[PDB]
Amino acid sequence: RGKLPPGPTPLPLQIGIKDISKSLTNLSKVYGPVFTLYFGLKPIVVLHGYEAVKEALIDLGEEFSGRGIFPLAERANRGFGIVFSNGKKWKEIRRFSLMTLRNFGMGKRSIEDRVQEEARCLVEELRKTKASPCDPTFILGCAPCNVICSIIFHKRFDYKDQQFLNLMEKLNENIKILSSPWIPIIDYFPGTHNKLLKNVAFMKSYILEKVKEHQESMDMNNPQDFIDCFLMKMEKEKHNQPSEFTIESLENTAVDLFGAGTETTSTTLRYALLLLLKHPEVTAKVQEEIERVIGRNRSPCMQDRSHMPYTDAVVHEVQRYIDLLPTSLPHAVTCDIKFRNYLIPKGTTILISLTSVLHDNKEFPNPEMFDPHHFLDEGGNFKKSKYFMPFSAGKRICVGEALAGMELFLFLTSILQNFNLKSLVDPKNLDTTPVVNGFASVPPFYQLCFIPIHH
Ligand code: HEM
Ligand SMILES: C[C@H](C(=O)O)c1ccc(-c2ccccc2)c(F)c1
Repeated sequence: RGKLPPGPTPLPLQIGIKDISKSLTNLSKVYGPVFTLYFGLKPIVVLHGYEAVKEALIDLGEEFSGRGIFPLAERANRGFGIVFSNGKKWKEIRRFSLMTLRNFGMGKRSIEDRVQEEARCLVEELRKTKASPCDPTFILGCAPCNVICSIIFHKRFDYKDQQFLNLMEKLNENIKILSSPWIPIIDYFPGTHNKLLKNVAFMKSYILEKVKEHQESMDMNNPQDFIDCFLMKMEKEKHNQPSEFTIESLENTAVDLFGAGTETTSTTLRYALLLLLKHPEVTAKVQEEIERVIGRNRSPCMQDRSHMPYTDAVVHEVQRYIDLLPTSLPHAVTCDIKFRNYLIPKGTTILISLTSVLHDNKEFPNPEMFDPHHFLDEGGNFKKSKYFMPFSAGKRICVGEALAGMELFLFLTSILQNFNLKSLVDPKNLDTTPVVNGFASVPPFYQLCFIPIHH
């Protein structure tokens, strides 16, 4: 009936995602690019190497577009948003969300507009540290969060506003819980499964409040944010019950956007500054390029990227090098499907090795080294690659891809346009080793001084 790929016999201190990825790569050398692992009677089919990831996620896109159940089901019922939903519900909600994020049905103000404003605020906030040692963790967190608040409720907060601090506190808690290391089984239980449930309840409740206020002034000719756009969809979906668009669904999708769009961006920003401190020659050329293409008066805009190949290679290289989500989020096949000499049954969990693609040693010689030239051709031009999959690939590719690319490019250039980065430790001694984490490559702690730029 099914015939899964071969693998090690069943069941294969604190172990992180990077350790797991390393294990998966070692296993691919034994069993090949496609293999099965079992954790109990639970089989997980692993895809390793670009060719197998492409053939599955891209060439059989639909069949591999399902979401893998995960280490639990969340009776909070997370399955009504985008991240953990499946089927028809996922299909319509993901589509709606993609298009709204691409400026459709959200008013005339652009997404870039919002990101440029936050960029300006991020710079002002960084000026407030008065060039004294700073751990940028918090400030780099507020920026991405505020862009999602602006897109979802049409509101951005001061980084000192309690409401805003509360949302981030809850998000950080859930993220730290969901990404705890393993030791067989996850590692969290103490008093946690309930904090996850409660914090989510709190967040949904906070959003529902905003939803209630939007319903008061809802106007079919004036949506200006994600909530208006969603409420206008429900409107058009009435007389066609049961719709996938409901208040429960709007709040869960809103919660997904916050969770998926805050920490990933924030961690990549923090990792980028750390790689910039570590490689002062790279930073200097980014600053040179910023200086000659944009100058220091006007704010950076997305059109500048095509004229700044070194900086574009640097942003790509940060994402490629750090391998933020080594195994993406788990997938599942949507029906029984023949894949090479195998027969995978509907619902089988599929684990993708993004590390195996981002760190392919033939596409990116010396893949373990940080090097902007992994994205530069032999003439120094920007070189795009089919192996650049930090956002994954296929039908489940990060719905926030465009938004995240804008945040990384605009925030990084804004920061480098206004400040020189000064590391306390001598770069040569600066340790860039990732801290153990269950789902993500996270950078170690560091501080730096944001010194108003000078020459
Ligand atoms: C540097 C930043 C980011 C990176 C590297 C990143 C990466 C990813 C990856 C690897 C996935 C899993 C894809 C899969 O299942 O195969 C994903 C999912 C997703 N991301 Fe992002 N992401 C980032 C930021 C964003 C932003 C800014 C948003 C907000 C709009 C966002 C929203 C989501 C959502 C909602 C999902 C789930 C999509 C689905 O299941 O269909 N992400 N992201
Ligand atoms: C807050 C919410 C939750 O279910 O707890 C939630 C929402 C989205 C993410 C998420 C994180 C990184 C990539 C894709 C999704 C997440 F880790 C947590």
